[PDB]
Amino acid sequence: MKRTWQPNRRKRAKTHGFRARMRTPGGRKVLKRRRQKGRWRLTPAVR
Amino acid sequence: AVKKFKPYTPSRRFMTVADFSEITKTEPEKSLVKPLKKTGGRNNQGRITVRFRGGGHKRLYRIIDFKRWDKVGIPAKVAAIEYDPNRSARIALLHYVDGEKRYIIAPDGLQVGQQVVAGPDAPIQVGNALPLRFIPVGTVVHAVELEPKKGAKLARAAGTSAQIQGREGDYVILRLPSGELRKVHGECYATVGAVGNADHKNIVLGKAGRSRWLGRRPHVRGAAMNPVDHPHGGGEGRAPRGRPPASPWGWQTKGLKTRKRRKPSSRFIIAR
RNA sequence: CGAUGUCGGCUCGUCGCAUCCUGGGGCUGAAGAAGGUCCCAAGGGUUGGGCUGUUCGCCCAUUAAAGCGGCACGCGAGCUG
RNA sequence: GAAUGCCGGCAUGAGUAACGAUAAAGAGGGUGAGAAUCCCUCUCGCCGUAAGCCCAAGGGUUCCUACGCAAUGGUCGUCAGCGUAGGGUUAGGCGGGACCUAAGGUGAAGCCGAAAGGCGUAGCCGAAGGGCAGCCGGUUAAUAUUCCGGCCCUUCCCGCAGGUGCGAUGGGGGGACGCUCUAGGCUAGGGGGACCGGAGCCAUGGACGAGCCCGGCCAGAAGCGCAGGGUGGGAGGUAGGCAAAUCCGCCUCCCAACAAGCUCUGCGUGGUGGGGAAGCCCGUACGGGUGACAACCCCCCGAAGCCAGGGAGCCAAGAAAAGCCUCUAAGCACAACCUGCGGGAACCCGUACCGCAAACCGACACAGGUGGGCGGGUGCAAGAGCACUCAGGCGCGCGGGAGAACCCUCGCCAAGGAACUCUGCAAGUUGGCCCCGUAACUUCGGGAGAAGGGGUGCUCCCUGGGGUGAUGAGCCCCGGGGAGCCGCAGUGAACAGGCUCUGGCGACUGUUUACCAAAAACACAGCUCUCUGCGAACUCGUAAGAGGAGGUAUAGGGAGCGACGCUUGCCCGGUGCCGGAAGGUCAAGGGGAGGGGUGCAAGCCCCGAACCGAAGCCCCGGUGAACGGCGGCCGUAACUAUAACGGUCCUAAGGUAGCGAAAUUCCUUGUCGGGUAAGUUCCGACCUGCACGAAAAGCGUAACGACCGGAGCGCUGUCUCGGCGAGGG
RNA sequence: GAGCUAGCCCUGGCCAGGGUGAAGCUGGGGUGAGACCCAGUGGAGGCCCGAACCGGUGGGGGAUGCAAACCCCUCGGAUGA
RNA sequence: AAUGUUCA
RNA sequence: CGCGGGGUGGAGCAGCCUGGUAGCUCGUCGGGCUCAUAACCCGAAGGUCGUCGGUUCAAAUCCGGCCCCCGCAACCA
RNA sequence: AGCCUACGGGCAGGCGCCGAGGGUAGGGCCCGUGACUGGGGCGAAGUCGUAACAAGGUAGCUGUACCGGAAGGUGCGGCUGGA
Ligand SMILES: [Mg+2]
Ligand SMILES: [Mg+2]
Ligand SMILES: [Mg+2]
Ligand SMILES: [Mg+2]
Ligand SMILES: [Mg+2]
Ligand SMILES: [Mg+2]
Ligand SMILES: [Mg+2]
Ligand SMILES: [Mg+2]
Ligand SMILES: [Mg+2]
Ligand SMILES: [Mg+2]
Ligand SMILES: [Mg+2]
Ligand SMILES: [Mg+2]
Ligand SMILES: [Mg+2]
Ligand SMILES: [Mg+2]
Ligand SMILES: [Mg+2]
Ligand SMILES: [Mg+2]
Ligand SMILES: [Mg+2]
Ligand SMILES: [Mg+2]
Ligand SMILES: [Mg+2]
Ligand SMILES: [Mg+2]
Ligand SMILES: [Mg+2]
Ligand SMILES: [Mg+2]
Ligand SMILES: [Mg+2]
Ligand SMILES: [Mg+2]
Ligand SMILES: [Mg+2]
Ligand SMILES: [Mg+2]
Ligand SMILES: [Mg+2]
Ligand SMILES: [Mg+2]
Ligand SMILES: [Mg+2]
Ligand SMILES: [Mg+2]
Ligand SMILES: [Mg+2]
Ligand SMILES: [Mg+2]
Ligand SMILES: [Mg+2]
Ligand SMILES: [Mg+2]
Ligand SMILES: [Mg+2]
Ligand SMILES: [Mg+2]
Ligand SMILES: [Mg+2]
Ligand SMILES: [Mg+2]
Ligand SMILES: [Mg+2]
Ligand SMILES: [Mg+2]
Ligand SMILES: [Mg+2]
Ligand SMILES: [Mg+2]
Ligand SMILES: [Mg+2]
Ligand SMILES: [Mg+2]
Ligand SMILES: [Mg+2]
Ligand SMILES: [Mg+2]
Ligand SMILES: [Mg+2]
Ligand SMILES: [Mg+2]
Ligand SMILES: [Mg+2]
Ligand SMILES: [Mg+2]
Ligand SMILES: [Mg+2]
Ligand SMILES: [Mg+2]
Ligand SMILES: [Mg+2]
Ligand SMILES: [Mg+2]
Ligand SMILES: [Mg+2]
Ligand SMILES: [Mg+2]
Ligand SMILES: [Mg+2]
Ligand SMILES: [Mg+2]
Ligand SMILES: [Mg+2]
Ligand SMILES: [Mg+2]
Ligand SMILES: [Mg+2]
Ligand SMILES: [Mg+2]
Ligand SMILES: [Mg+2]
Ligand SMILES: [Mg+2]
Ligand SMILES: [Mg+2]
Ligand SMILES: [Mg+2]
Ligand SMILES: [Mg+2]
Ligand SMILES: [Mg+2]
Ligand SMILES: [Mg+2]
Ligand SMILES: [Mg+2]
Ligand SMILES: [Mg+2]
Ligand SMILES: [Mg+2]
Ligand SMILES: [Mg+2]
Ligand SMILES: [Mg+2]
Ligand SMILES: [Mg+2]
Ligand SMILES: [Mg+2]
Ligand SMILES: [Mg+2]
Ligand SMILES: [Mg+2]
Ligand SMILES: [Mg+2]
Ligand SMILES: [Mg+2]
Ligand SMILES: [Mg+2]
Ligand SMILES: [Mg+2]
Ligand SMILES: [Mg+2]
Ligand SMILES: [Mg+2]
Ligand SMILES: [Mg+2]
Ligand SMILES: [Mg+2]
Ligand SMILES: [Mg+2]
Ligand SMILES: [Mg+2]
Ligand SMILES: [Mg+2]
Ligand SMILES: [Mg+2]
Ligand SMILES: [Mg+2]
Ligand SMILES: [Mg+2]
Ligand SMILES: [Mg+2]
Ligand SMILES: [Mg+2]
Ligand SMILES: [Mg+2]
Ligand SMILES: [Mg+2]
Ligand SMILES: [Mg+2]
Ligand SMILES: [Mg+2]
Ligand SMILES: [Mg+2]
Ligand SMILES: [Mg+2]
Ligand SMILES: [Mg+2]
Ligand SMILES: [Mg+2]
Ligand SMILES: [Mg+2]
Ligand SMILES: [Mg+2]
Ligand SMILES: [Mg+2]
Ligand SMILES: [Mg+2]
Ligand SMILES: [Mg+2]
Ligand SMILES: [Mg+2]
Ligand SMILES: [Mg+2]
Ligand SMILES: [Mg+2]
Ligand SMILES: [Mg+2]
Ligand SMILES: [Mg+2]
Ligand SMILES: [Mg+2]
Ligand SMILES: [Mg+2]
Ligand SMILES: [Mg+2]
Ligand SMILES: [Mg+2]
Ligand SMILES: [Mg+2]
Ligand SMILES: [Mg+2]
Ligand SMILES: [Mg+2]
Ligand SMILES: [Mg+2]
Ligand SMILES: [Mg+2]
Ligand SMILES: [Mg+2]
Ligand SMILES: [Mg+2]
Ligand SMILES: [Mg+2]
Ligand SMILES: [Mg+2]
Ligand SMILES: [Mg+2]
Ligand SMILES: [Mg+2]
Ligand SMILES: [Mg+2]
Ligand SMILES: [Mg+2]
Ligand SMILES: [Mg+2]
Ligand SMILES: [Mg+2]
Ligand SMILES: [Mg+2]
Ligand SMILES: [Mg+2]
Ligand SMILES: [Mg+2]
Ligand SMILES: [Mg+2]
Ligand SMILES: [Mg+2]
Ligand SMILES: [Mg+2]
Ligand SMILES: [Mg+2]
Ligand SMILES: [Mg+2]
Ligand SMILES: [Mg+2]
Ligand SMILES: [Mg+2]
Ligand SMILES: [Mg+2]
Ligand SMILES: [Mg+2]
Ligand SMILES: [Mg+2]
Ligand SMILES: [Mg+2]
Ligand SMILES: [Mg+2]
Ligand SMILES: [Mg+2]
Ligand SMILES: [Mg+2]
Ligand SMILES: [Mg+2]
Ligand SMILES: [Mg+2]
Ligand SMILES: [Mg+2]
Ligand SMILES: [Mg+2]
Ligand SMILES: [Mg+2]
Ligand SMILES: [Mg+2]
Ligand SMILES: [Mg+2]
Ligand SMILES: [Mg+2]
Ligand SMILES: [Mg+2]
Ligand SMILES: [Mg+2]
Ligand SMILES: [Mg+2]
Ligand SMILES: [Mg+2]
Ligand SMILES: [Mg+2]
Ligand SMILES: [Mg+2]
Ligand SMILES: [Mg+2]
Ligand SMILES: [Mg+2]
Ligand SMILES: [Mg+2]
Ligand SMILES: [Mg+2]
Ligand SMILES: [Mg+2]
Ligand SMILES: [Mg+2]
Ligand SMILES: [Mg+2]
Ligand SMILES: [Mg+2]
Ligand SMILES: [Mg+2]
Ligand SMILES: [Mg+2]
Ligand SMILES: [Mg+2]
Ligand SMILES: [Mg+2]
Ligand SMILES: [Mg+2]
Ligand SMILES: [Mg+2]
Ligand SMILES: [Mg+2]
Ligand SMILES: [Mg+2]
Ligand SMILES: [Mg+2]
Ligand SMILES: [Mg+2]
Ligand SMILES: [Mg+2]
Ligand SMILES: [Mg+2]
Ligand SMILES: [Mg+2]
Ligand SMILES: [Mg+2]
Ligand SMILES: [Mg+2]
Ligand SMILES: [Mg+2]
Ligand SMILES: [Mg+2]
Ligand SMILES: [Mg+2]
Ligand SMILES: [Mg+2]
Ligand SMILES: [Mg+2]
Ligand SMILES: [Mg+2]
Ligand SMILES: [Mg+2]
Ligand SMILES: [Mg+2]
Repeated sequence: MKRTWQPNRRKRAKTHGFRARMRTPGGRKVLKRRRQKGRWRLTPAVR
Repeated sequence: AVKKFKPYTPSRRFMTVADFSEITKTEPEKSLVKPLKKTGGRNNQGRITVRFRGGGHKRLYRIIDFKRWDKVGIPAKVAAIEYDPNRSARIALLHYVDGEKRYIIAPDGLQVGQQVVAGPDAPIQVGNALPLRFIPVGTVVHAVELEPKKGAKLARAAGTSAQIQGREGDYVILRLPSGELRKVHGECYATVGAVGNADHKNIVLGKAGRSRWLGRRPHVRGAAMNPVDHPHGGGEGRAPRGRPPASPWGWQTKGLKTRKRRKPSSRFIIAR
């Protein structure tokens, strides 16, 4: 049957995008922690 | 002239449609100052406030002239009787000799091709608007303003009408449709006569589909829920509420009054 | 109780005798037939339906008889639910 | 040495289950060290409203080509969607952005909030919606509406040429809109043809014949022609369109009332451009050549598509902004705007490939899921159904054997037909079309496809309507009548109701427990109660604010009951709610009688009784479609039996109507009657209701139901009671 | 975290083919005028049968499966909530 | 402020 | 078996809690009113308090044991 | 495929329509019977009450509506078969 993952470039870039993270303090702290940890991809890769 | 249907299928022998004879050949609306984009919505910024709202047919908000003091002393000619899906009563298209085109809540008996005016003189005839202090006592009136210079806000539903009982200084006593005696300022305008479309009370929806068309969602009873969802909910098969009937928020719904006691408008009300 | 699946039905049986029938026998208030009771004997057999989930049970038509009970109230790593 | 401990490795089951749909394979040749599995050829099987093509999402090198097989491929593999390397995606006209606004997001002004932050008219962003100028062919191994060929367009900028007061994010129009049913003409698509064009064919008994087979188009500016959409035209006055207008709107006259005329589409025709089967010959992994000077014509059907903003009916009353036209103001009339012609300028992103699937989502080459467009032919009434089959694509990535049990799927069966079983669960009967013919009951619509029947193929002859055709031949739909032929059987295969009688519950169509419950549960129209005067009541939020609602008692929130017919009784003692400016009580507070601690003292510091003190509770009343409740013990009638009647205790009142062994009855398989040979079930009554009962509604009710119970008929492998056969293991 | 699911908002799309013949219209009949009755026309409805489509009634198979919800037969709706 | 068994 | 309420004149109820005296209504008997009955009026009788005991000076009354009656409860698998 | 006495004929025979009757299915009328139930008529001395006839002790009657063991009572309207 229909599964939970239904890709959507638009939704993925708008819900987990870099600008969305900077818009809220929660997303800002998310980026802060990822930077501290040394992640190579601070935001999901969207092409 | 309420329209009835034959029982060729269920939910039709009882279905009722209002008589559309009063609606002249003016099915399409008007413009330049007329229906605007009506934002249909069941909730505020976020969660739902008024439960069981949604669906319904798309509509265009017909802007009506509730403050008819803008064209005092200027006559008008009733050119049409249109349908307003946003109101229970019928609307009327007016063509002022001055040049504007505004809609007035079409009162009862108002026919096409009749002169109407609003203001101090404004002879007493169906459709005319006058201050309450000028209308004779004992005449039916509608579209009454609560406070002066605030637009029509009282007795404007289908078939509703108010009556003038007497005067008192700068205020006049009005018998609202609910039987409540209210003191309204004398400068508040009001269109004389009833509202019309009295058959709106005799209409029968017939089936649930007609209610969905109007935007009314299926209302769920509290007894058919769970204690987490409603106070009456829970219990085994068909609990008899086991407590004084109350709303989903706790407050009782059988005779419990909720009008703010310390209200400045209390000294203006005389009846229920 | 870091699990022994608990009623009834279907399939498959197998065993006990304090035996329903068939075999033998003794009394009888056993003239004969048909019976009653008791003793020895299980080798074999012990029907099909209506009702009820039924076990049980009550009826219908029979039968030589339409027996009782044990095997985790036999049997769900065999089935039914 | 143990903790169903942790990490890793290797054992067992074991050469066992499985190798992922029962759509299907066989043979010859070639390459290769190694071929059931790669390539070619022939035969055969499968899909074909797809298992065939074209887009969108998603995927990101998977596309093409060369060289390879250690691993991935459920086996092999020379093969690949795999490795190594190289190549490949071309746009002013397609889609998106230098255009527009919607939900919504954001957000100057402004409001709110301990901080973070929340709201918020204007504006901005925001897309399968609006607007906007490209059709047809050729080429690569891989790109094309992008490159090329033909024909046709759109923006700007600079010039000339002719006209007009030009001229704004400003005013007006317009853009601009629902559902259902349809008209006239077209086109897409398809069928036929004695006409035309063709390489070829006489097979096997017959056929040189209007013989067989294949093909007989596409696009195309202006100019035409045919449909069709829009549109009244002048003269005055005008206070309104938030400044002004010749524009719009509102009045008053004169002509149209019409598509007559203006433009605007669609379609045929058109200068011309392109394409052109079957067969055969070739060398491919495939396309090329010839067939060809190809011919490129006539009928018929005909769209859900176009003219489109068409028309008609209806109620639930059906986006915005920009583009576009027009009008005028600032400013400027050396400017500027409209038209024609020249020259010039025209960016950024995507374009390969899979794309109902092996390349997306499911850890997998997973029988699952995935939006839009085309989706041919024949026959069955119709059709996107069914059977077969064009184009096109596959035989599903382990096979070869054998012919046991047993299992899945499937077929048939003597005689009996439910005796099986919890229940005819399952399977079987019936089954499409046409014509007869249809009951109780009913809300007059239904029940009704009731039930139960007859016809159904082919040939010949006669005959009636249409439509395209000129009032005709044909071609295409509809019919009617009479003769006859065959077979066991004529919707001869595939798709295709078993039926009736009677109850329980629910009015009905609907909805829900994704992943065990589809119901008598929920919802529903409708009834009632209650609240709510508009800054409404209620709801979300600390607030601002928003919903209610740009609604106003015929409206809105809450609650119960759930169509409809007939009804819905008694109790306000208790609880709730409602109404009571009296009275009792009632905290802070006022208030100080009186008292205390220190000072030599004025003083300062403490307690502190009377009395006045709201809400609330007490108190007094109302209110049951508010929460709730609605008796017991005795005796009695001239056969018994029972009790219309009476006595007494208690309550606030002591269940009426209507139902009743019921979805409710323990005793209970209550007792009678019916269906049966026999009936703890079912149906009708009795009433002794453990423990029905009136809106947690009562008693009924046509129709409805994949609900639940009982019965009968037809039919059958459910059974007596098994047996044989088919395919997949 | 509403790329599953529930509800709502904006904007688009889809629903083959058959029947039943409501209202309304036109004519005729009727009356003093009506109601109303016949035809013909007309195509309404949470109407009927049945595909796409949306489900998931009963049975069987599947149970370390094709699948952590499937497959076959059968079944409901299919212009509307 | 109730009532008066049956036949004559 | 369990929990708690009742057995009182002929019928229905109190009186028990805090022991000393048994009352209310109907009914029965006698007498009145009537022509006669009912109704009504005037008087009176009528009770081992379910039983067996023991606490007290003394039991309807307080405590045990049995005989009846009324109601409640008897569940989980 | 037969027989015939005169044969482009007859008979026997074959096929067809109709056809009494049988069967299947479904309606209509009537008759008998049915647990139970409704009211009715009749039946020397059963129970409860007083409805009516005298202003029957509330004038009576009536159509209707509701309630009540029962006659009946009450409401609305009507009658004189009453004052
Ligand atoms: Mg505008
Ligand atoms: Mg918002
Ligand atoms: Mg938000
Ligand atoms: Mg409800
Ligand atoms: Mg519930
Ligand atoms: Mg919750
Ligand atoms: Mg919640
Ligand atoms: Mg609660
Ligand atoms: Mg629950
Ligand atoms: Mg209950
Ligand atoms: Mg409750
Ligand atoms: Mg255990
Ligand atoms: Mg163990
Ligand atoms: Mg023995
Ligand atoms: Mg013997
Ligand atoms: Mg013997
Ligand atoms: Mg003998
Ligand atoms: Mg003997
Ligand atoms: Mg047992
Ligand atoms: Mg045994
Ligand atoms: Mg035992
Ligand atoms: Mg056992
Ligand atoms: Mg089992
Ligand atoms: Mg078992
Ligand atoms: Mg075992
Ligand atoms: Mg069970
Ligand atoms: Mg089951
Ligand atoms: Mg140890
Ligand atoms: Mg260890
Ligand atoms: Mg283990
Ligand atoms: Mg273990
Ligand atoms: Mg091993
Ligand atoms: Mg082996
Ligand atoms: Mg093994
Ligand atoms: Mg084996
Ligand atoms: Mg194997
Ligand atoms: Mg395979
Ligand atoms: Mg070789
Ligand atoms: Mg896209
Ligand atoms: Mg893409
Ligand atoms: Mg790669
Ligand atoms: Mg490839
Ligand atoms: Mg290669
Ligand atoms: Mg390999
Ligand atoms: Mg290598
Ligand atoms: Mg391999
Ligand atoms: Mg694999
Ligand atoms: Mg090689
Ligand atoms: Mg490769
Ligand atoms: Mg630019
Ligand atoms: Mg844009
Ligand atoms: Mg703009
Ligand atoms: Mg914008
Ligand atoms: Mg906006
Ligand atoms: Mg701040
Ligand atoms: Mg904001
Ligand atoms: Mg905004
Ligand atoms: Mg933009
Ligand atoms: Mg766009
Ligand atoms: Mg677009
Ligand atoms: Mg474009
Ligand atoms: Mg390609
Ligand atoms: Mg091309
Ligand atoms: Mg070109
Ligand atoms: Mg101009
Ligand atoms: Mg302009
Ligand atoms: Mg054509
Ligand atoms: Mg042709
Ligand atoms: Mg030829
Ligand atoms: Mg020959
Ligand atoms: Mg063409
Ligand atoms: Mg004009
Ligand atoms: Mg102006
Ligand atoms: Mg015209
Ligand atoms: Mg052409
Ligand atoms: Mg042209
Ligand atoms: Mg060629
Ligand atoms: Mg070729
Ligand atoms: Mg139209
Ligand atoms: Mg607009
Ligand atoms: Mg704008
Ligand atoms: Mg224009
Ligand atoms: Mg640029
Ligand atoms: Mg391309
Ligand atoms: Mg492509
Ligand atoms: Mg598709
Ligand atoms: Mg797949
Ligand atoms: Mg995959
Ligand atoms: Mg992948
Ligand atoms: Mg993959
Ligand atoms: Mg595969
Ligand atoms: Mg499927
Ligand atoms: Mg799909
Ligand atoms: Mg088609
Ligand atoms: Mg086809
Ligand atoms: Mg045929
Ligand atoms: Mg056809
Ligand atoms: Mg057909
Ligand atoms: Mg199509
Ligand atoms: Mg098919
Ligand atoms: Mg092929
Ligand atoms: Mg048989
Ligand atoms: Mg047979
Ligand atoms: Mg039979
Ligand atoms: Mg049976
Ligand atoms: Mg039976
Ligand atoms: Mg049996
Ligand atoms: Mg049974
Ligand atoms: Mg049954
Ligand atoms: Mg069945
Ligand atoms: Mg058949
Ligand atoms: Mg029926
Ligand atoms: Mg019926
Ligand atoms: Mg009918
Ligand atoms: Mg039939
Ligand atoms: Mg034939
Ligand atoms: Mg034609
Ligand atoms: Mg013609
Ligand atoms: Mg025949
Ligand atoms: Mg069939
Ligand atoms: Mg039934
Ligand atoms: Mg029952
Ligand atoms: Mg239902
Ligand atoms: Mg009902
Ligand atoms: Mg349903
Ligand atoms: Mg479930
Ligand atoms: Mg669950
Ligand atoms: Mg289910
Ligand atoms: Mg269901
Ligand atoms: Mg109702
Ligand atoms: Mg909120
Ligand atoms: Mg709040
Ligand atoms: Mg608001
Ligand atoms: Mg609003
Ligand atoms: Mg309301
Ligand atoms: Mg309401
Ligand atoms: Mg209910
Ligand atoms: Mg009825
Ligand atoms: Mg009641
Ligand atoms: Mg009360
Ligand atoms: Mg009260
Ligand atoms: Mg009270
Ligand atoms: Mg109060
Ligand atoms: Mg004080
Ligand atoms: Mg003080
Ligand atoms: Mg007070
Ligand atoms: Mg007696
Ligand atoms: Mg009594
Ligand atoms: Mg009562
Ligand atoms: Mg009973
Ligand atoms: Mg009960
Ligand atoms: Mg019987
Ligand atoms: Mg019986
Ligand atoms: Mg019964
Ligand atoms: Mg009840
Ligand atoms: Mg109730
Ligand atoms: Mg009910
Ligand atoms: Mg009932
Ligand atoms: Mg019924
Ligand atoms: Mg159902
Ligand atoms: Mg039924
Ligand atoms: Mg069998
Ligand atoms: Mg076999
Ligand atoms: Mg086999
Ligand atoms: Mg969603
Ligand atoms: Mg969504
Ligand atoms: Mg249709
Ligand atoms: Mg008609
Ligand atoms: Mg229709
Ligand atoms: Mg329907
Ligand atoms: Mg249906
Ligand atoms: Mg259907
Ligand atoms: Mg389609
Ligand atoms: Mg789906
Ligand atoms: Mg569902
Ligand atoms: Mg299923
Ligand atoms: Mg079920
Ligand atoms: Mg299953
Ligand atoms: Mg299994
Ligand atoms: Mg059906
Ligand atoms: Mg249907
Ligand atoms: Mg008497
Ligand atoms: Mg007592
Ligand atoms: Mg006592
Ligand atoms: Mg006496
Ligand atoms: Mg338990
Ligand atoms: Mg428990
Ligand atoms: Mg002759
Ligand atoms: Mg009397
Ligand atoms: Mg009297
Ligand atoms: Mg009287
Ligand atoms: Mg009374
Ligand atoms: Mg009277």
